[PDB]
Amino acid sequence: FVRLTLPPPKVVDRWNEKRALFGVYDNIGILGNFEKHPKELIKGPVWLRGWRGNELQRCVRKKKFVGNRMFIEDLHNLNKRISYLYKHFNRH
Amino acid sequence: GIYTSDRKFVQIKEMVPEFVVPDLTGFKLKPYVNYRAPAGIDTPLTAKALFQETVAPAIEKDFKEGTFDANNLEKYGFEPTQEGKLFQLYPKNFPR
Amino acid sequence: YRYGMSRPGSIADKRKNPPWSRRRPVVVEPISDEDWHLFCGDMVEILEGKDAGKQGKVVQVVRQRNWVVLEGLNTHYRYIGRTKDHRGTMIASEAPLLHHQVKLVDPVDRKPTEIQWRFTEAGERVRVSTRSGRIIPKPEFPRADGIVPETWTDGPKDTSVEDALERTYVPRLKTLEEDVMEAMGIQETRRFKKVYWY
Amino acid sequence: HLACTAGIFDPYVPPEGDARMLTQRTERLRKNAASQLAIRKIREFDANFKTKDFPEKAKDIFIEAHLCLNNSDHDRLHTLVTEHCFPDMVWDLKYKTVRWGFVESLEPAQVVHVRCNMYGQVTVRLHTRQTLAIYDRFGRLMYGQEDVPKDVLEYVVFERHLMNPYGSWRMHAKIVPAWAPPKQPILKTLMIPGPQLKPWEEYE
Amino acid sequence: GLEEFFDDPKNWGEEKVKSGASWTCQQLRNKSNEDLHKLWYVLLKERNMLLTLEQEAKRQRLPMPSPERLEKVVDSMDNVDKVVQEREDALRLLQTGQEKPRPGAWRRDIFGRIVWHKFKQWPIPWYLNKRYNRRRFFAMPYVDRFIRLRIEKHARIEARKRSLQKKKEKILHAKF
Amino acid sequence: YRAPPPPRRRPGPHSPDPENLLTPRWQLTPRY
Amino acid sequence: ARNVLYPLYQLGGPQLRVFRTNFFIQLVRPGTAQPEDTVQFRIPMEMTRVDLRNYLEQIYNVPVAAVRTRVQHGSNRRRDHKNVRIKKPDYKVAYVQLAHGQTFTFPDLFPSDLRCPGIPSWFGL
RNA sequence: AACUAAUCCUAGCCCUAGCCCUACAAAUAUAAUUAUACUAUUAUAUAAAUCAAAACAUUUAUAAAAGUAUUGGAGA
Repeated sequence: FVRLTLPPPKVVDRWNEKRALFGVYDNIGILGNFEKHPKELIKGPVWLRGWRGNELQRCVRKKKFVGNRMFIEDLHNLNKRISYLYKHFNRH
Repeated sequence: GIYTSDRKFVQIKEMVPEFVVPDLTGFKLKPYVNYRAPAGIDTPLTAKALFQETVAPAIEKDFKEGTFDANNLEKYGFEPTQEGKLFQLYPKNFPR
Repeated sequence: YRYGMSRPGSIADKRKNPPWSRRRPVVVEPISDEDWHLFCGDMVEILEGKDAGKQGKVVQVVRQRNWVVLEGLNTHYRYIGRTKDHRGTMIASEAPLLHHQVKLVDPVDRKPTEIQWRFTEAGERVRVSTRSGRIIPKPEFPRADGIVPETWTDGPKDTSVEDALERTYVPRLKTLEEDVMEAMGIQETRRFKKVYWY
Repeated sequence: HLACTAGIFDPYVPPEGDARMLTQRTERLRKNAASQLAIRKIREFDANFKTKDFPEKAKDIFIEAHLCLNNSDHDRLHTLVTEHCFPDMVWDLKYKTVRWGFVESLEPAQVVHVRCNMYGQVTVRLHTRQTLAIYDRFGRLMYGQEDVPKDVLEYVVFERHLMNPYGSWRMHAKIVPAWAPPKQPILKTLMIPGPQLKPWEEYE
Repeated sequence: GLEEFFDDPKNWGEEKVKSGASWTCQQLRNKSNEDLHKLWYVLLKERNMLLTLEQEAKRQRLPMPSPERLEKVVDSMDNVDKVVQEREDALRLLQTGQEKPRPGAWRRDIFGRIVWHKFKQWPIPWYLNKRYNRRRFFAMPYVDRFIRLRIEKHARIEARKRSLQKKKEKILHAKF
Repeated sequence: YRAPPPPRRRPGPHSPDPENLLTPRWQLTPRY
Repeated sequence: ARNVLYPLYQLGGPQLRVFRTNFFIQLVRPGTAQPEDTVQFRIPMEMTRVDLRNYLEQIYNVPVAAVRTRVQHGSNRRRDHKNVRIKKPDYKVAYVQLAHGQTFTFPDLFPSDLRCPGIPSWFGL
C-alpha cells in the first residue's frame, strides 16, 4: 500500500562549496608540469587507489595489501569466499 | 558451631556473636536532625588529615627539640604489628 | 522514553511512556550546564507562544526537554474533575515553553537581552548581558516542600538544634571499635591462631 | 493558576420594582460607604475605574461574548469571560446551532455594587431585549423564537485579577433577581418516570 | 522494648509524622567514635520501627504515614557507616599502607583475564591445601585465540557504537 | 567561495628515522 | 550482621562480638492463629534463632521463652512482560514465645433546569 | 462513510575511511559461583577431506619482467 502522508519538502543547493569546488585541480598533471599525476588525487581503499580490477582481483589485492592487518575471522572468511570465486571464474 | 562425630551439633560459644548494645541514656543524638540545622559539607577523613591532626604536632615539637629517632617512631603512634589488638587493621579480623 | 510535563515515574508518566511504547524518540538539542541560563524564579520574556512578549517568572524547568514553565503565562483552560456525575471544572493550566522561546530580562531595563555567563568577585556564576553589560542576580525561590528551616519545630525523634551542632570527635590514635572498648572497658586476652591468607 | 474565584464576595440584594426605576444612582451615592472603599481598591491598581463609565465597557464584553456563541468562537469567548463562566455558557450547547441577536437595550447599564490575593467583582445591572432560537443536530428548532424579542433584566458580575499586571475585566457570573419572570419553556414535552420498586415491593 | 517497635500512640491515625532532616556526613564526623556507635543503634531502632509499621501496613493494604522517615534514617545510617569506615581506612593505611582491609592480589583465570583475587584465611597453608591447589589460576594455551577475539570484539563494539550514534544523528539533521 | 591552495609535493631530501619500526627496511638500505 | 565476612575461629581464639548490627527485623501480626505470648517476626534469612534470642534480650531487653522459625519459599511463578520469571524474596518467619509470664497483643495500628434541559443555566434569555 | 484491514519513520544495519591494543557487599573451578583442610594440578602432530580434473589414482591457486618459461594422469 501507498503513503497517506506527504514527505518533508526538500531543497538542494547546487552552488554549495562541495559542488562548486568539485573537479578543481583535475588537470593537476597537465597544468602542474606533471609533477603530480591525477591518479595521486584518488581517495579510497588503499588497495584500489589508481587501480581497477574485477571482483576477484580486487579481493586478492585487498588480501595482499592488508593481510598482515586483517582479522583472523575476516581472513578466514576471505579465503573461503576466494575459493568459491576462484572455482567459478576459472572453471565455469 | 561445629558438627563433631556421630552427626552431633556442638555449639561453639566463641563463634556465637555477642551483640554489644550501646547505652542510649543521656545520648542526645536521635534518628532525625533539625531542618533548622544546616547541612554539613562532606569532608572525608584521610590518612594525611589524621596524621596532621595527631601525629604532626608531636613530631614537630620533637624534631625542633631534636629528640627524634627511628626507635621512637612507635611513640608517635606507629604499630610495628597488628597482633595483640582485638581489632586488627590489616588483615581485617574483626566484624562490624 | 519521551519526557513530558508530568513528572517522571508518575502515574501520568506511565501512561505517556508505557513499557511497550516504541514511538519515534523526540530529538532535543543538548544544552550544556554552563550553556543553560534559565532557573526557577527567573524573570524572562516569552519570545514566541500564546503569551509572547509577556514577562514571567519561571516555576518549573524540565531540562531534558529544554522546557521552561511560567506561572500564569501560556496558560490554557482545561477541565479538572471530569466525572460521570459532573462535567468538570475549568482551570488554567500552564504549557511548556522551550528554552529558545524565552530570554532573560535585565532588571533596570526590561528587554530580552542576550546574556553571557561570567563569574563575580564572590565567585558565584552570574549571567551578564551581552549588550549593556549588567549582573542579573540569582532569584530567590521558595522551598518546594514549603518547610522554612527556621520555622521548623523539632518533632519526636528529632534532635534539638544545639545537639546536632555539638562536636565531640577528638583526633586520637584509636579506631572506633577501640574507642568503644575504652568507654565500655571491653578487654580480650584470647588470640586467634595463625591463618594463612590465600 | 487561578484568575477567578467561584462565587461572589458579598451578594447584592436587588429591590423589587427596580425595573420601573438619577434615583437609583443616588442610592449608590448613599451606599458608597459600603462600596467606595472597594471602589478605591480597584482604583488603586487602575485609577481609571469609575462606576459611571464601567457599564459601557462591561456591556460590550457581555454582548460580544453572546455573539461568540453563534459562531462558537470559544477562543474569543474564553478571553471575554472567566474560567468559571465559560463552561456553563457552552457545555449544554454541544452539537447545537443557536441564532442570537441583541435588540436595543431597554435601560442603560449601571454599576450596582462592587467587592474585593485580590479579586474584584463588579455587579452590573442590564435590561435588554434579545432574540434566541436553538435547533437540533438535524436542524429542528427546539427552543426559542427566530425573530421574537424577549425583554430580560439581569445583574451581571464581572471580575478582574487586580494583582496580576495583565489582569483584565472578564465576565464571571450573573445575579438573577427573584422578581424576574421565569424563562420561556422548552417546545418539546417531557415525561417524568414513576417510582422504581423491586419485585417484592408494591406500588406506594 | 515492645513499644519501641511501634509508633507513638498519639501519632497513630495521623496522616503523617513530623520529622526533620537526616544526619549529614560532616555532622557525624564531628561526633565522637563512641557517639557514632551509639547513634547507629538509635537509627537502627527507628528503622526497625518504621519497617515494622510498614510491614503491618502491607498486611492491612494501607499506606505508610510519612514514608520519608525511613529514607531519612537509612540515609543517616549510610552516612554513619562511611564516616566510621573513613576513620578505620585512614589508620590502616598509616600503620600498614594497605589500601584494602582484606589481603588480595592480581591473578590470571583459566580464560586469560586478569582479575583481583581476594585472599581467604585458612587454617592450613596453600601448599598443604590440595583443594586450593586444585583451584585453577592458570590460562590454557587455547586462550590465545580468545584473546584475539576479545581485542576484535572490543573493536567491534566501537564500530557498532558509531553505527548507533549515526542513526541518532540522522534524526538530529532531520529534526534540525 | 575561494578554492583551496593547490596540493604540492614536498621537495628536498627526506631522511627516514632508522629506529622507527614502521619505516620499511628497503627505505633504510644503502641503495636508498 | 548480614552480607559481611565473619572472623574464622581457632582454638583459643577471641569470642565473637558484633559491635554494629546490620540485622533488621519487623514485627508482624500473625497470619495464623497463635498464642498471645507467641510473636511472629520477619528476619533476614542469614540470622539464626539463637541470634534472635540474643538480639531481643540485648537490644530490646525482651525476655524470650521459646522460639520456632520457618523458611517461606518465595513464589517464582510470576513473570514479567517479557515472560521472565520473577522470584519473591525469601523471608524467615520466627515464632517467639515470651518468658516471665509476659503476654503480647498486636497494637491496633491504623485504627440546567430539569424542566428545560439542554439550555445552559447561564442563559437568562 | 465499514467491517475485517490499511496507513507511517526510526528500531537499527552495511561497506570503506580513520584507528591497533595496553576498558557494591558476598560467592566461586570443590558439585564453579557452597565463608576454613577432603582429591593434587595439565591443551596440542603436515590440517584433512569435500572439492577440480565433468569418474578416479600423481596432481588441484588460497610494480614491471609475466601469465613469458618450465613443471604437470603435458590435464584440471
